Amino acid sequence: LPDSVDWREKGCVTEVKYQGSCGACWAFSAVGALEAQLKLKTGKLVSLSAQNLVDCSTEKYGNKGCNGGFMTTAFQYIIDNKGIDSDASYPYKAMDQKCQYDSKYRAATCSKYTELPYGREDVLKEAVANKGPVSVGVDARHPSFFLYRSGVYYEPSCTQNVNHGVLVVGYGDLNGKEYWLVKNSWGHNFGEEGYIRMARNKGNHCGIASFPSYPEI
Ligand SMILES: CN1CCC(C#N)(NC(=O)[C@H](CC2CCCCC2)NC(=O)N2CCOCC2)CC1
Repeated sequence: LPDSVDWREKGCVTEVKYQGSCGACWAFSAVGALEAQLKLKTGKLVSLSAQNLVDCSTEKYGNKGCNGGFMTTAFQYIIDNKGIDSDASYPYKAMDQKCQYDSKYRAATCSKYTELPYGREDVLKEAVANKGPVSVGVDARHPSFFLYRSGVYYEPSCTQNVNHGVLVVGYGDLNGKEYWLVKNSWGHNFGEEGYIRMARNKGNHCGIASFPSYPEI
């Protein structure tokens, strides 16, 4: 496997989004993963509608809109729905709204999704290198997470009790510290222009490899 990977260099990652006061991290994680696959398949980079997931992938998928959701069930909704609209056609409002999906605005489809084995960072590395960005959950509740600015994030108080859905778009090594390149959805003001490098191969730090999954088209 390559020593390092960064899907941004392959034009497979869209601009960092700002979820605001709506707990839609799961939706942004899911669309980010599908966006890479869409780019890989069609050659076109297109932001997908996180709002579409918030408003439509709901109760039936065990999701709660602005109150939380799952990337895997969001993927299944896209499969069941036979599509997901573009962000431009169905903009993000950081609120729970009535489902307004319209296939006339469909920008991607999903045929299946895969959940990686729990806590295996080597398997996660293989997937990020060979398949594309991977949706994951991390423990982002520690004060240090919000204040991250640079370097490689390592928090002794971190746990494998994850609460925040984000996207791994790469991995590598910085000054002797291996890391996972993570795309957050708290806008460009957070961390390194919206990204955070989180410790890799450090005992599944913050649960980053606890619940990984990626869709396919
Ligand atoms: C509790 N609050 C809700 C929104 C948030 C995001 N944004 N997190 C979530 O949506 C997380 C993401 C999930 C990804 C997969 C591994 C486990 C975590 N989910 C989540 O909080 N719920 C609670 C409601 O029932 C559905 C799941 C931040 C924390």
